[PDB]
Amino acid sequence: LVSGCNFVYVKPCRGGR
Repeated sequence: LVSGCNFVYVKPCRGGR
């Protein structure tokens, strides 16, 4: 992710995060 998925739950990241 280019966005910080650890801080903000990004849509393509939401599967794991």
